[PDB]
Amino acid sequence: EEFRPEMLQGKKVIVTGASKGIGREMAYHLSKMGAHVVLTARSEEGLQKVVSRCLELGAASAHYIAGTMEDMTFAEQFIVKAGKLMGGLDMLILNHITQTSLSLFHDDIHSVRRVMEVNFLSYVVMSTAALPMLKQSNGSIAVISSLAGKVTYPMVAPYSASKFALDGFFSTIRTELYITKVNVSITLCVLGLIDTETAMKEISGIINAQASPKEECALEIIKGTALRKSEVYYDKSPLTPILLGNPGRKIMEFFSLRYYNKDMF
Amino acid sequence: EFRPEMLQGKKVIVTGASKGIGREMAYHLSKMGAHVVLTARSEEGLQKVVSRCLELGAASAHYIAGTMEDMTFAEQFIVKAGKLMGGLDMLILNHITQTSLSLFHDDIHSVRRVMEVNFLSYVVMSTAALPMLKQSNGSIAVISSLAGKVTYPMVAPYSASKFALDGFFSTIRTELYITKVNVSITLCVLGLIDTETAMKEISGIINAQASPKEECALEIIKGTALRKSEVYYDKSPLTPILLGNPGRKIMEFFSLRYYNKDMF
Ligand SMILES: NC(=O)C1=CN([C@@H]2O[C@H](COP(=O)(O)OP(=O)(O)OC[C@H]3O[C@@H](n4cnc5c(N)ncnc54)[C@H](OP(=O)(O)O)[C@@H]3O)[C@@H](O)[C@H]2O)C=CC1
Ligand SMILES: NC(=O)C1=CN([C@@H]2O[C@H](COP(=O)(O)OP(=O)(O)OC[C@H]3O[C@@H](n4cnc5c(N)ncnc54)[C@H](OP(=O)(O)O)[C@@H]3O)[C@@H](O)[C@H]2O)C=CC1
Ligand SMILES: COc1ccccc1[C@@H]1N(c2cccc(S(C)(=O)=O)c2)C(=O)C1(C)C
Ligand SMILES: COc1ccccc1[C@@H]1N(c2cccc(S(C)(=O)=O)c2)C(=O)C1(C)C
Repeated sequence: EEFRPEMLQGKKVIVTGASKGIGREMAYHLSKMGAHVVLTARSEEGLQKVVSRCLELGAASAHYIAGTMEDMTFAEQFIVKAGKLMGGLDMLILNHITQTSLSLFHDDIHSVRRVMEVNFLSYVVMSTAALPMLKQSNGSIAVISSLAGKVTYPMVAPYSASKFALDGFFSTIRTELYITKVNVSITLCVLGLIDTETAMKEISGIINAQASPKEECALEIIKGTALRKSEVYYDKSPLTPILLGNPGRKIMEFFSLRYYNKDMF
Repeated sequence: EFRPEMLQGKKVIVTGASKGIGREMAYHLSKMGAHVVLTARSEEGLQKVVSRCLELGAASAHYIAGTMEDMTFAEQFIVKAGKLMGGLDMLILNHITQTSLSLFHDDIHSVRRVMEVNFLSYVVMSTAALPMLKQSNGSIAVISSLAGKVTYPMVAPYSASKFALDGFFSTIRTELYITKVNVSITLCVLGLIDTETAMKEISGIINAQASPKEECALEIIKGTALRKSEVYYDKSPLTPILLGNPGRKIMEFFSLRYYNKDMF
């Protein structure tokens, strides 16, 4: 199977954290493809500027709804309004995250809660809210993760916890949808260091690593989701997907389905 | 090579000790002549286990009843327990919310509770306990599952939390290592265990052979004592091979050289 940019033409897409970074790039690529987009972030001004640009680039439609995704009530209402604006939903790109600084974890419990609320819990709310619309259209979900969601790094404990949680939850949901013959895809995008202004500011003085371009990154996510792939990998090193392949877990998960009573599906 | 003499006179906290694996760990530690402090919600349940612990030969045995849904309790529990024993050598994080096998359909409040009891309370307590573990060069046993390293259906919220534990506590281990803190973190990956809860809940759904809960408890204690990074325990002998994941260990080692050494 090969990606064609006509696959997203006319499709109704939602992009979280669309005001800047990879989300903003994803917004532009979808707009060039002639899709319907509803964007979100906290910054009202930031969204307005991106929505304007999306129209110029050639979006079928384009709207913004501003708010914080630490509010679960907002997260649920956002999906419902997004769906009302576009008349349905075809793709859900859960891309947003709460701010995190690189530091050794030290007596930082209220921060951990906040990270789980924004980086993980809201993802569950929005997927749950959006699922009925994605069932109706046989749609997709883009679950944007990290290398730190598969392997561990110092000075990023709460961030990893959340992204690991995303791998646990959405990999399970994916299987359930598959074994129950529900035609909705879930994509876990494992990303290496990307040259977004927030990331580069953060790794400054601490980490000495080469970043990858944010434009090309945004495109691969959109392609990977559109082609209904289980996982997508994006990193500078070509050794990454092989070292993060984990054939044992794949073997484990396949044979494990025989333990179950098929009557449950 | 482990010897049970090690744990004689040691000061161990065991969460979720009123039944299941935690109760069997409370018994084993008692047989080895340890000082235990046990905790669960059920007060009566803890009284029965503490009495049995004293019979079995515990250096001391106490309990503190309460829910780990509450983070205030979780924190105060460690301070109170630490005072009761006058120190802390080993922390066994074991408790979990009741799990039912079901295709995901829970609202956000159900999912939040799971993460608070299964994950968030583990972080609070570990954080709270750490100064004492630093003082005694102690250990932490974080009880995970195969559901924390692999995805099975009908257990989405459960997996989420166990994955979270790995993500979080693996990190803390490395941080403790690069900062030369002699406090060990053992992640115990367990397969199906013959507890009342597990066996009743898989009934009519999963046809699989369980492993004995008494041995399970011991292998957890042996690992944490010996300061292992991970303890694998499952019926199949192909399990620790399959869940080995050498690429991760390679990744994590080499990637330390990205960091500025002056940060530590
Ligand atoms: N860039 C990198 O080095 C890598 C990134 N990734 C992943 O890629 C994704 C995007 O990262 P990146 O683009 O760099 O992050 P950025 O900081 O560049 O952008 C994140 C977006 O999220 C929004 N946001 C921040 N806080 C909230 C919140 N409270 N509620 C709703 N939206 C919020 C921001 O807008 P606003 O502040 O106005 O609300 C912003 O548009 C993340 O999920 C990350 O985990 C993975 C590996 C590495
Ligand atoms: N049994 C199995 O097949 C498997 C078990 N495991 C792991 O082993 C560990 C123990 O499992 P197991 O012994 O079977 O579980 P059990 O249900 O048998 O025991 C759980 C313990 O935690 C306590 N508990 C339950 N809810 C709460 C809560 N809300 N707040 C505080 N305490 C609570 C219970 O006491 P009370 O209700 O009175 O509070 C009980 O003592 C878990 O971490 C589990 O993930 C891993 C793989 C397989
Ligand atoms: C060389 O790779 C790394 C080394 C140490 C730590 C982190 C990273 C990268 N990185 C990352 C870095 C800074 C900010 C953010 S952000 C915008 O999601 O908050 C994410 C990640 O994720 C990684 C793991 C891909
Ligand atoms: C053959 O093993 C399995 C197959 C599919 C799914 C799950 C399991 C087991 N399971 C488990 C099952 C029921 C109750 C609980 S409990 C007491 O922690 O709530 C835990 C686990 O964990 C496993 C993975 C060890």
